[PDB]
Amino acid sequence: AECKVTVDSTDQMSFNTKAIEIDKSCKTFTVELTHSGSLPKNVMGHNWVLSSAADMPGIASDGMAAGIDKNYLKEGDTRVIAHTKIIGAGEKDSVTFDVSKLAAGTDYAFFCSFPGHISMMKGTVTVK
Ligand SMILES: [Cu+2]
Repeated sequence: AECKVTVDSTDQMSFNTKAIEIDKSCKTFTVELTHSGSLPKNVMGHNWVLSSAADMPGIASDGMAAGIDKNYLKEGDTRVIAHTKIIGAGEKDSVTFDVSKLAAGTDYAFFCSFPGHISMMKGTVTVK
């Protein structure tokens, strides 16, 4: 529970947290994403994507065009540090990543890249 967090995403297009803090001693960290509700992934699907705050607009605009089978992220996009797949209600997915990819000086963010969700579904990730 030091190096893992669970974030829920809902039928009301929200994540249940706005800020995730990763302790510096973790070597790898896991984010587990759940989706309470009843709506299918092509109506209200959600993923969790991590990048520098500066790259977030570019990933989201390109991802919307990639389609649901590419999890609304451009294939092999080098700006994405880590991501889950798009999940619908009653499903779940995790992603584990190397904490030393998060370097000193830069500001990081998480968001959902499903079309239209980023206005409400985003926040900050800080290593502490
Ligand atoms: Cu979403």
